[PDB]
Amino acid sequence: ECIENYAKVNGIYIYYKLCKAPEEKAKLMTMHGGPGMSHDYLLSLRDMTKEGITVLFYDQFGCGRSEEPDQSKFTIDYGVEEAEALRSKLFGNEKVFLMGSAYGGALALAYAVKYQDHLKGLIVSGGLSSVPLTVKEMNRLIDELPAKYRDAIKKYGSSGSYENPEYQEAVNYFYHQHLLRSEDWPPEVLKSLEYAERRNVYRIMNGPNEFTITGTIKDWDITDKISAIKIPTLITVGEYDEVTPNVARVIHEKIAGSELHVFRDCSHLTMWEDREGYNKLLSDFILKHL
Amino acid sequence: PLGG
Ligand code: PRO
Repeated sequence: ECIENYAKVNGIYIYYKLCKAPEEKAKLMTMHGGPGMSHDYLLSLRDMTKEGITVLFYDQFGCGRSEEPDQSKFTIDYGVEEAEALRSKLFGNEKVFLMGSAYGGALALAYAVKYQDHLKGLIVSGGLSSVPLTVKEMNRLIDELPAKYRDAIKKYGSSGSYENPEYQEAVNYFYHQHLLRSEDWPPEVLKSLEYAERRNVYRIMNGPNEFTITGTIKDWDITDKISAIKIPTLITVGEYDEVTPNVARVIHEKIAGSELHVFRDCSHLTMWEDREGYNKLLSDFILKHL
Repeated sequence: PLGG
């Protein structure tokens, strides 16, 4: 029974869901990736209110239930302000934690650099700082994939036949390899991704999909600015995550006091797979740093 | 993103 209210911010409206943890111990703000996705796939974090960890959720500009701003502010440097415009409006000046998944992590970082003065901790779940790099690394992945698909992707990809059947064939199978491990996609996620393939964001600011990043984010690469981040931090990732662990390192590398912890036998939506123990680590990370 |  989380208060799913709405909030007008920067000319446009935004939806936000937070299940106020019984005994307020820490306020963790969530940051979904994509872009163009939604928070619906990060709901599993509910197991965190138990630890008296309050958890807020929110669909970024034009994402999910929230509305899109002028197409002019279709960037990451924008999403940032939002998070703040929102946060501030939510609890004025208070010690808050952040958790960006994938893109949201990148964002999370991006935000972390400027409005760092408003942070207690920063949890990243398979995030990134240099889009180009992430991409470069995915190819490798694709390459490793079995000829049949490794060949379909490059083929139809190098032509725009993204709709092509043989293409999707790889895609789904691929997703069941770097996005979601040994299993069946849960509701929370579905609706999320479904959103992306319906909103105007993931279409313009991202690209046809995850490994076909053609949107307004391929240039982005603030790997150097992250160095500036000095507040405590946490980074996670899977052995076979679409955003390969090799990316995570860098971050962990450019930022001290970080304790990169790769999840064994886990993919991207780690917060679901070994979710059972996933939360812990985060909570463990939070609590302690108080 | 896709699915089944
Ligand atoms: O961040 C995301 O969710 C997608 C997949 C990696 C690049 N963009």
